[PDB]
Amino acid sequence: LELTEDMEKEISNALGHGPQDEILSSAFKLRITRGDIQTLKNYHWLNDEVINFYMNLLVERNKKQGYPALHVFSTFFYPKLKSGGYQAVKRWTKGVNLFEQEIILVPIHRKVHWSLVVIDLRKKCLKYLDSMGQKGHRICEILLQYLQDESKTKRNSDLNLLEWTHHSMKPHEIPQQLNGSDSGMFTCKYADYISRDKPITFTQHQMPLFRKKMVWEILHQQLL
Amino acid sequence: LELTEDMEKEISNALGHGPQDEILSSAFKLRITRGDIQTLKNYHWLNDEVINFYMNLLVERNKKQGYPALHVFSTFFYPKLKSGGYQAVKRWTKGVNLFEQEIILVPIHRKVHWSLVVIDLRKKCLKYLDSMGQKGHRICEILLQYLQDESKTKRNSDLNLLEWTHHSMKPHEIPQQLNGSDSGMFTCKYADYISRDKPITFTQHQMPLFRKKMVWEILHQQLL
Amino acid sequence: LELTEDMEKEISNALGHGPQDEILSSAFKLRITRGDIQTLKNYHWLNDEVINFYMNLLVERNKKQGYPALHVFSTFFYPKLKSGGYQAVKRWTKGVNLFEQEIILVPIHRKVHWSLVVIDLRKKCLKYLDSMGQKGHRICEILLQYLQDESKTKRNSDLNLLEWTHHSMKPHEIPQQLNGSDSGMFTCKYADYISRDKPITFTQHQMPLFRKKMVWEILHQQLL
Amino acid sequence: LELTEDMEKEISNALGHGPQDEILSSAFKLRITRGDIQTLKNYHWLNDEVINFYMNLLVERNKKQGYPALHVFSTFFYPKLKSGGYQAVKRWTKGVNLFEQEIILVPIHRKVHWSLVVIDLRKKCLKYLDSMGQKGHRICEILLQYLQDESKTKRNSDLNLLEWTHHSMKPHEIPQQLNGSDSGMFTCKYADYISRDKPITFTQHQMPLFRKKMVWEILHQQLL
Amino acid sequence: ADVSTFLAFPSPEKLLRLGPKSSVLIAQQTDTSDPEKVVSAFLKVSSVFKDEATVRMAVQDAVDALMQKAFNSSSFNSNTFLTRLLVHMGLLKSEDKVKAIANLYGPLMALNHMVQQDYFPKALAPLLLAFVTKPNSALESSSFARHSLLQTLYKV
Amino acid sequence: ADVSTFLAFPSPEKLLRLGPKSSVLIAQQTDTSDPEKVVSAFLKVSSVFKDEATVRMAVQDAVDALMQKAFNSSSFNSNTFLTRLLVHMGLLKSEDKVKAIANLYGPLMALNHMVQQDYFPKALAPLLLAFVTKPNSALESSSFARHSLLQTLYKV
Amino acid sequence: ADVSTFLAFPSPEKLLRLGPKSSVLIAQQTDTSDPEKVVSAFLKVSSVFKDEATVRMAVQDAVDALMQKAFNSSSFNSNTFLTRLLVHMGLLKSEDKVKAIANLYGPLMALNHMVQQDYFPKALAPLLLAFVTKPNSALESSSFARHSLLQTLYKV
Amino acid sequence: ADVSTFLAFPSPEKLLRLGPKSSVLIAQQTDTSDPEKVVSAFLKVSSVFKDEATVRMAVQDAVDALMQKAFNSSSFNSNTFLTRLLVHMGLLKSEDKVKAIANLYGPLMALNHMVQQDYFPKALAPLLLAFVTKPNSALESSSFARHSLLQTLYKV
Amino acid sequence: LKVAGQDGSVVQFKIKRHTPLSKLMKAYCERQGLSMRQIRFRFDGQPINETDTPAQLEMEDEDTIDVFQQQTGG
Amino acid sequence: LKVAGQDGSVVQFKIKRHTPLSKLMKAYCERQGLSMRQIRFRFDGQPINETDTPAQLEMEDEDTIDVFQQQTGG
Amino acid sequence: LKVAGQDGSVVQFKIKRHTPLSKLMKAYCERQGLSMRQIRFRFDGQPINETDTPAQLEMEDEDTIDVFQQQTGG
Amino acid sequence: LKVAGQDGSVVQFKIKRHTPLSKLMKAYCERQGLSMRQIRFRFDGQPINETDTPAQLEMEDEDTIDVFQQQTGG
Repeated sequence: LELTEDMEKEISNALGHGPQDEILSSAFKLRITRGDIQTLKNYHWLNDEVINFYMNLLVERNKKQGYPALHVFSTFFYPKLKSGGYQAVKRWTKGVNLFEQEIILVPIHRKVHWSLVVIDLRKKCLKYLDSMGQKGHRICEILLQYLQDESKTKRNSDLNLLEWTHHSMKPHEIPQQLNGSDSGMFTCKYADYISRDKPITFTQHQMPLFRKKMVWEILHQQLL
Repeated sequence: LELTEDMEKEISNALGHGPQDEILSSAFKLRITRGDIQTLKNYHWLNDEVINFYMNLLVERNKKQGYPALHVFSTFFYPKLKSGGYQAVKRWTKGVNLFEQEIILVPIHRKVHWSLVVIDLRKKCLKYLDSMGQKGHRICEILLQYLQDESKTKRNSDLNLLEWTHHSMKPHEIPQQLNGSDSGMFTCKYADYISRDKPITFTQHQMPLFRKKMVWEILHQQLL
Repeated sequence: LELTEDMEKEISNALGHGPQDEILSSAFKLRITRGDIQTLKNYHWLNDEVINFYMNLLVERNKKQGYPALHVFSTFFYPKLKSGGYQAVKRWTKGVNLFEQEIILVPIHRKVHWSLVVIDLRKKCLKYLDSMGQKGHRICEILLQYLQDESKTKRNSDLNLLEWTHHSMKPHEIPQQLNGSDSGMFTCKYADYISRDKPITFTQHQMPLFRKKMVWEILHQQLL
Repeated sequence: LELTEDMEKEISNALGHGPQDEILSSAFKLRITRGDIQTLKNYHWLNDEVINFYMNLLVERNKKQGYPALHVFSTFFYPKLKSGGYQAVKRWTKGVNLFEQEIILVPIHRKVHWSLVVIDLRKKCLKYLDSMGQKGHRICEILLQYLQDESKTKRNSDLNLLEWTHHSMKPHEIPQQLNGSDSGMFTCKYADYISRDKPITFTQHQMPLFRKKMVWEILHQQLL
Repeated sequence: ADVSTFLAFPSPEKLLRLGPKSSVLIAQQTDTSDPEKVVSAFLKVSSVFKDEATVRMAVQDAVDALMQKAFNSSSFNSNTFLTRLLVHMGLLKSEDKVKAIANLYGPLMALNHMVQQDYFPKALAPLLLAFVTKPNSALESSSFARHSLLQTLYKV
Repeated sequence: ADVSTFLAFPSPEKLLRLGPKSSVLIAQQTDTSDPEKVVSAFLKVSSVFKDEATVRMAVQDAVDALMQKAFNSSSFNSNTFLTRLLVHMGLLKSEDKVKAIANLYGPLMALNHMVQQDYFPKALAPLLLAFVTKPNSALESSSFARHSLLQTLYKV
Repeated sequence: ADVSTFLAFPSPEKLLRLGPKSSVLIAQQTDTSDPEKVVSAFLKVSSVFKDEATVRMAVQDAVDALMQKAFNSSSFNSNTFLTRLLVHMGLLKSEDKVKAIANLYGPLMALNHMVQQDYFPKALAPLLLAFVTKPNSALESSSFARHSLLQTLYKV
Repeated sequence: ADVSTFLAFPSPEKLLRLGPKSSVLIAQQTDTSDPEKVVSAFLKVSSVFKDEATVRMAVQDAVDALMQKAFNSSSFNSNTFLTRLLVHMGLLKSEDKVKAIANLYGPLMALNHMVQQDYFPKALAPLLLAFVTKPNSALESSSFARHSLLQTLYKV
Repeated sequence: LKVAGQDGSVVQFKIKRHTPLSKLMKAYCERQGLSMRQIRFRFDGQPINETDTPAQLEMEDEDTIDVFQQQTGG
Repeated sequence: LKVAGQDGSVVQFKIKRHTPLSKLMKAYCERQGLSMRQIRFRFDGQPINETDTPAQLEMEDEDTIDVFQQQTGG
Repeated sequence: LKVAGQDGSVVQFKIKRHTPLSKLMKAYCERQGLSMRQIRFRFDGQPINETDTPAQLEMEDEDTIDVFQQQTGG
Repeated sequence: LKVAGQDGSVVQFKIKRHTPLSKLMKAYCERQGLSMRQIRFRFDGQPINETDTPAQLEMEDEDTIDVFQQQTGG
C-alpha cells in the first residue's frame, strides 16, 4: 500500500542520530525513546516497550473502530505467573472484570524469543502462536489455571473447564519466519489479524516494511 | 608431594575411553560416572556431582581424622533458597540440628560460576569466598535470614543477629584464578583448607595437579 | 533452453563420488579427471584443464560450424611470455602461421583470477575483457610486442604498429560477476560470444546453469 | 647484560608515535624510518632495510674490531639471481674482487621467510642456516654456479668445484624459533656469531631483548 | 522395548546392542507427524556419535532411516524442523547478537585505549593477553559449528 | 551533583554537559578501593562512547583520569579488575564453552551428513545455507571483541 | 602542487598541511571517470588514518568529498568500485578458499588423530597448542575486516 | 614397488590396493632421519582421507605406523616436524598477518564510514552486504583448521 | 510499602504521600547498580512514572511494587 | 505424592509402597523430554536412587520431591 | 634434452628414442617432490603424454621441455 | 638509460647529467601507482638516493637500473 515519501523522512529521523534516551512518544504510561524505538530497525531485536505499546495501540483501534473487547496483558505478566502463582498476580487486574470482554492477548516472552497466546472468550478457547515452530502446551495450561482460579476467587464462580479448550498452532497454517531476528513482528502482526478476526495471511517479504510502518503507527500512535 | 606412577594409570583410565555413563564410584547416594568425573580434566568445567562428592569426602575426613563438626549443604540448596524461601527448604535438614555443629559449608553456584560461603558457628560469622573477584553481600544476607528464621522455627529460639557477622573476602588474601575454567577447584580447595582451619595458601600453578589428585581422592574416596 | 533430465544424471555422476584421478574425457592431448571437472561445481574455482579444454572445443565448433579461423593459446602462454620474452616462446607455434587466421584467444591468468585478451586479426585490434573490473593495458602491450616481433622474426616482415590498436573493456558494457568464484566462466563465455561475433549478453543469474552445461558440453565434447 | 634505563627511553621513542616516514638513521645509502624500524617490535615481521642495515653494521664491526673480510650481499641479490642468471648480476660487484675476502653473507628471503647462506672462502664451503627447519640444497647450488661462473668470467680462472663443498644446517645444532614472527632475528643473529667464528648459542627467550637492543645498535649504528 | 530404553539414556553401546534392526526400529518407533519429536529424537540419536567406526556408521544409518520416514510424511514440516534444530544447537537465537555487539563498541574502544596508555602497568600487558587465551575465552563454539556446516553446503 | 545524576543514566550529552571538569570530577566521586565500583563506573562512562569527536575524547580523558586515580591506590586490585571486566563483557565465562563444543561434535557430523545424502530435498540446500547467514547467526559478538583486543596487545 | 606530492607519499602531516581546502582539493585533482583512480586514491587517502582527531576527521571529510564527486559522475561505475576495493583489501579473492579447505580436511583429521594417540610424546601437547597461539597464527586478518563491515551493514 | 607408485599419485584405491601391509610398508619405505621426508610423506598419505570407513581407518593405521617409526628415531627432530607441518598447512606463516591488519585499520574505518553516510546510494547497502557473503569471502580456511586443532588439544 | 525484586529479593520502606517518586527510583537504581534503561517498575502492573505519587496511584501500607529486568527477543 | 519442577511446574501422583521408583523416573524423563544425565532428583535434599522405595525413604501423602537441571561452572 | 623448470631451474638429460616417457615423469616427480596433479609438462606448448615418445614428438638434441605449477582462478 | 622492473617490465629513457634524480622517481611512482614505501630502487645494487646524480654514480648510455617490491619475512 502506502509510502508517503515525507512520512518516510519522519522515520529515518526517529531511527536516527542523537539522544538514545530521547522521548518520541508517550501513552498508556509508556515512553518510547530513540533507544527503544530503534529495536524496530532491520534485523534488530525488539524490546518490551516497542511491543507493550503496539499492543496498546491495538486496544484503542478496536474500541474506536468497532472491534471486539480487546484486553491486553503486560509482557511481564506470564513470567511473573509462571513463577509467582495467581496470588502474586491477583490484584493485577482489579480495575477490570475479564470475562466481560471477548478477546484477550498475552505476549509470551521466552528469553530471546516471542510468542503469542490468544484467549478467545467468545469461543472459550486459547491459542499459542509461535513464529518459529515451537508448540506451547505447558504454556497454555498455566494460563487456564490462572483463569479457572481467576474467577473462582473473584466471583465465587468456578469455571467448568470441561467447557474449555486450547491448543497449539501448527506451522503449516500461520506464517513462520525465515531468520532469527524478526520474531517481534510475527508476535504483533499475529496480535492484529487475530484482533480483527482477519485471516493471518502475510509473509517474511512484507515484514521489513511492517518494520518501518510500525515505527510510524507507533510514533503518531495513529494505528493504521 | 606424591605421584605413584601406577596410581597415575588409574587416572588416565577414568578420564578415558569407553562408556560415558559408566560408574566409577558410589557414596552418600551419588554415582560419579565416566561422564561426571571427566569434568575434572584440564580446562574442563566441573559439575555438581564431582563437587557434591568431594564436598562429602570432606565430612568423612573431618570426622575420622579428628576435625570440626563438618555439615555440608547440597549445591542445589542456595538456589532453591534464593527462590523458595525457608518454607520450601524447611524439612531439608530434619535429620540434623545444625547449631550442634561448628562449621558449615555451602557451594554457591551462580550459573557458569562457583563460590563458597563458609559458616563458622564457633565464630558466629560467615564468609563468601570467590576465586574470581566477586563480592557476595546479598548472597550472605540471604543465608543468615535462613538461619535466624531457621532455629526460630525449629527451637522457638530466635537468634540475636546483633551477635552475628559475615562479610566478603578481599581477593588480595585468598588466591584468585588466572583463567575461567578452574573455578570448580578453588571452590573446593577453599572448602578444605577452611575445613582444617589451615591457611589458604595455594596458587594456579598447583591446581592442574589438584586436578589429577582430586579424581584419585574422589575415586578411592580415600581423601588425602 | 535445454535440460534433459537424463542428461542431468550424467552430470551429478561426473561431479560425484569415487576416484579423484578418474578420467572422464580426452582430447587435444588433455585428460579431464573427476578432479579437474569438479572445479566446475558451484562456487568452485576452475582449473587450467577445464579451461584449456573448453577453449579447444571452441576451435572445433568454429571449424565444423563455419566460423572464423579460431586459434587458441595455452593458459600457460602469457605468463611464460611476461617472463621469458619471445625467444623462450619462439618455436611454440611453428606448426602454424598466425596472421593466416582471423581471431586469436588468450586466457590471461593472473594468480587467483582469469581475464581474456581477444586478438581480432580481421580488425587488427586486441581487447582485454575482465569479469571483475580490472583494466589491462600493460597486459595487451606485452602481447603486441610479442606479435610485432613475432612475424618480424618468422617472415622478415615487421608490423606497422601504427596500423594496430588495442584497449581496455569498460565494465558497463560486458557483464561483470557479483562474487569471486565464478570468474572462470566469464572468462570462457566471453571467449564464445566473442568467437561467433555474437553480442556478449548474459548475466550472473544464468552462470550456475552455464556451470552444469559446461561439464556436459565438455564431457561429450559435444559443444552446444 | 646491559639495559641503560635511559638508553631504554631512546627506544620506546623510535618505536613510537608520530611520523611513519620520519628518518632516524642513515648509512651505506639507507634511511631507516619510524616505519622500517617499527618492524623490530614484538611479533612484528622485519623488513629489508632493518635487515639490510644490521647486515652492514656487521661489516663495519668486523673491519674496526679486527675480524674477517666481511662482504655482505643485498637481500635483493639471491632473488634476482634465482631468476636473472649471473649475466643480470654481473656488474653488481665490480667495485670489489670477492675471493679477496674470507667470509660472505647472503640474506636469503623466500617470501614471508628469512634464511641465511654463509659462504666461508677460508674453508671453501657454504652453509644454509634456517631458523625454522627448512633445508636449502637447491638454494646453495645456485649460489655456487654463480661463483664458479663468477670468477671464470672476471679472472678467466675457473673454479675446481671438486674443491668446493656446501650443505644444509641440521636443526638440532642451531637454535630454531618457537613461533612465526621472530625469523628476522635468527636470520641476523646467525649472521653475527657466524661473523666472529663464535658458536651459535642463543635461544628464543633472549630474542625479545635482542629486539630492543637491535634498534639501539641500529640507531646509533654503534654496533655492540 | 530396548528402543524406548535406549532413547531415555542414549549410548554407543545401547545403540550397537540392537543389531542391524536398530536403524529402522527407531525411525519406526518415532512419530514424524510433528517435527518436535523428530528433532528431539534426531538429537538423542546423534548425542551418541563418537569417532569410532561402529558408533559412527551406526548413527548414520540410524539417521538416514529417520530422515526418509519423515521426508515421505505429509504432516512433516521440514521447515519447522531445520529451524528447531538450529536453535537447540545455538546456531540461531541464543542471544541478541546485535545489541551485544552494540554494548561492546564503546567498552572495547576504551579498554583498547587504556592498554595503549603510558599510565598502564607494563605488568598486565602480558597478563591481559595471556588471559583471552585460555580456552574458555579462545575456543569459539557455534561459530565453528556454523562454518563446518557451510563447508558442506558448498560441498567440499 | 550532576555527576551522580549522569552516572544513573549516562549519556553523551549528560557527559559533555559538565565542561572540562567532568573528567576529573568522576574519578574523584568514585571510590577506587574495591574494583567493583571502578568496573561498574568504567562501564557506565564508556557506555556512552559514540564515534563523534566530542563524546569520544570526552570518554577517553574521563577514563585516563579514573585509571590513574586507581593505579596509585594500594587497595586497588588491578587483577580482580581486568578479571571483572572481561566477565561483564562476555570475553570470559558466559558459557561452558568446552561442554558446548562437546554437544555439537555429534549433531554436527549427522546434520553435516544428511545434507550430503540423496534423500535430502534439493529445496533446503539453499534454505539452510541462506539461513546461517542472517546476522543473528553470522554476526559473531565477543569473538570479535576478543580479536580487536589482541590486535592492540601486539600493538598495531 | 602539494596535493600531487601528498599523494605519492601520503602522510598525516602531509594531509593536515593543506588546511581545510585539502578535502575538496583532492576529489577535484582526481578523475572519477574510471574507478581504478578512485580506488587507488581512496586508498592513498585512508592509508593515513590514525586514531587521532586531526588525522581522523581530516580523512573523513577528505573521503566524503571524493565520494560525492564520483557519485554524481555518470562514467563512474560504483559496482566495479566496491568490487575493486574488496580485492585490494583481501575480502574478495586472495585465495582459492574452497580448494584450501579441501586440502585441509584430510591432514586435519590425521593430525587431529596423532595428537590423541598414546604414541604421542606428552611433550608437544603443550608445544603444539602454545604454538597456534603466536599472533602470526592466531591473529586473523581480513575475517576481522569482513566482520567489522557487516557490523555496520546492519548498522549498529 | 606399489608403495613408490602410490606415493607419486596417492589415492584411496591405490591405498586400499595394498591389503593390510600398506600401513607398515610405507613407514618402512620412508626414511625418518630428516623430518622433511616424514612431512612430505605424512601429507601424501593423508591427502587421501575421505570420510569413508575404508579410506579413513586405512589412513589412520598408515599414520600411526609412520609416527611410531620416527618417534623411536634419534635423528628425528619432532620439533622441526610439527613446525614444518603447520607451514605447509598455512597455520603458521602464509602472510605478514600484523602488517596486514595494519593496512586495514584505516581503509576499514573509511569504508565503514562511507556506508553510513547519506551520500551513499541505498543501492549498495544490500549489494555490499550480500557480497561479503559469497563463500570466497565468508568461508574462512585455516582459522578453522586452527580451531579444530585446539578443540582436541584440550581434548573434547 | 516495599520494592520486591525478581531475583528473590525483598527490600521494604515507606515515603511521603503526594511525594514525587521520581526520587524513589533513581535512588534504588544506585542501591542495586541496576541502571533504569535496563529495568522497569510496575505497580500491580501499571508502569509507575516519575510524576506520579504513591498517594495518587493509591497504594497502601504494605503495598508491594515490582521490578523486572528489561526483556527482548526475536 | 508429587513431582514439583523448577520452572514453576507442579505435577502430582501416587504409587506402590515398597515399589522400585527406578520406574518413577525413566517415565517422567520421557514425560518431559528431560534426559536424566541433565537432571537430578532430590527428596528433601537426599538424592533418591533407583533401588530406593517411597516406602523406605519414608515419604507420606502429599510429599513433594524436587527436580533440578544439572549445573556446572568454572 | 633438458627439463627447465619455472622457478629458475634448469636440470638436463637424455633418454631412449622411441622410449615411453611415462617413466621420464614419475621419476622427476619424486626428484622434486612435485606431485603431478599439481604440475603439468608441456613441450613447446603441446602437453606431452605418457604414451608419447621423445622420438615421435620429434625433439632433438638440446631440446627443452617446460613444467608449470597448476593454476586456478575465479 | 632505462628502468627495468621485476614483473618482466622494461621502460626506457634518458635525463640530465648532474641532474637530481629525486624527480626521476616520484614521477615513475605515479607512472606505475607504486608508492615508494613499497618499492626500492637499486643501481647495480647500490640503492640510489634523491641527492645522487646519474652523472655522479657514473652510469652510461643504455644503463639499466632495477626496482624491487619491498620484502618482509618472519
